[PDB]
Amino acid sequence: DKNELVQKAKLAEQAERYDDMAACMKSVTEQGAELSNEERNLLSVAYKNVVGARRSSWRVVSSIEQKTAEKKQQMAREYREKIETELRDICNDVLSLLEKFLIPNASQAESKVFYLKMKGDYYRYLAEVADKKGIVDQSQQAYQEAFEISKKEMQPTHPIRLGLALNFSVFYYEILNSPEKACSLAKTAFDEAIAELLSEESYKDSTLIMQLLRDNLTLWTS
Amino acid sequence: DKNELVQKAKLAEQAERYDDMAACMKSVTEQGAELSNEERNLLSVAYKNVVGARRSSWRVVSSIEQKTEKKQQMAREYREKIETELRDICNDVLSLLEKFLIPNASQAESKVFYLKMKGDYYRYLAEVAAGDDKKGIVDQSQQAYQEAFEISKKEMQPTHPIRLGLALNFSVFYYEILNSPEKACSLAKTAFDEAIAELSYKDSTLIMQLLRDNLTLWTS
Amino acid sequence: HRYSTPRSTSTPNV
Repeated sequence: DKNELVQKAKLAEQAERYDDMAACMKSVTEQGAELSNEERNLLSVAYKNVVGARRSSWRVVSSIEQKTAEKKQQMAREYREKIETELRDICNDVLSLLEKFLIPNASQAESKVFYLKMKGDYYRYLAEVADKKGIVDQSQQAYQEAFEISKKEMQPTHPIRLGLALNFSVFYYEILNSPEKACSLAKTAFDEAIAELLSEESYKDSTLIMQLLRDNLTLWTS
Repeated sequence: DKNELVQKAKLAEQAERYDDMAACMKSVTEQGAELSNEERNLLSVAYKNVVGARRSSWRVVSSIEQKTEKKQQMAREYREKIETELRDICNDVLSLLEKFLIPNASQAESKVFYLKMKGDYYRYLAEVAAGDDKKGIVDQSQQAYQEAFEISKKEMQPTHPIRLGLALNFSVFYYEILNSPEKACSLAKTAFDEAIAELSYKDSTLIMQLLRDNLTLWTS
Repeated sequence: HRYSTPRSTSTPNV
């Protein structure tokens, strides 16, 4: 059973059918056993794609609503609301998986940081469309606990620790409107990883996140 | 209301939500008025995106299905589920063409455009048909293209992008579905040469380049 | 913009 659902999720991924992929990995998670690295990466990939499509459509429609008659504005508004409901339902589904299964079963610091980052991300997507104060604080609290754990248990070049710093820096910039704290957090993460330059299997992923941290710093300084 | 359905379809398009876009254009069509050129292009774009997603997925999974026992059956079943979606999309489009678009089309340009679309959607059914229901599907695609082909040769300039795109797709039908590369090459080269002889020009020269790219691929 | 963590041809759309 669990095996078959994982193989169906992989098939759906190759077919670029991410809603199918996410439904497979949701069912795996609901079986209540701690996920392997491979399973949690499938779950993360599936939902990031599913929510990413809705966030992209929301930005396009939200903006059309803001640049607009009255009949046309209202159409855009109602369509924005429809996409928002899809996006909210997806975030709530992931956050429910995180509360009920993933975070309670996480037996290692690496996975606890992984899931607390995910929780930070999905409240941050809720914050993008938000009630907003409470959502923002839930995001900030998940990131902050992830951040403390990763600093205590992970090397500064660990891709999960770097990816957490990238996303928490984006949260400070874009959600909290605290650009100086965003730049401070991103520059420290980049500089500490440069100082300790890593195993074979992580070269590519750590350094790719380093490039994104520096690209954000370039953008936010220029 | 037509006009507001059309606005919704443009917004769906902007949001890259092509299933929403197609549902809006299906509703516009089902109001029974002849579609404007803008509406016709919206309908075509929406469904070409919606069916294109399933054809792309089908090709991936089908490929895995063949290149592999419990795992072969799982791929087979998934391929079947994608095929059902694809077949339902094509059937939807083909009903709209039969019931509303082809009978109401009052200009040769429209009539060619929709008969080509009918050739196309039976061709996508032909790509996934197996067993006994294939020869009849292939024949329906061929007959639709042939009708479109005879009207376009009579009524349209050889450089008209609709006439050129019909030659492009009909030549693909002969190559990929009828396994008739000589007929495919001859149809594509004639369409190219006839447009050269009598030389929307951006669309026209783009499709001429595609005609000659297929000739190069099929010769090579 | 800012970043967070990550055969024959037929007729195309016009």
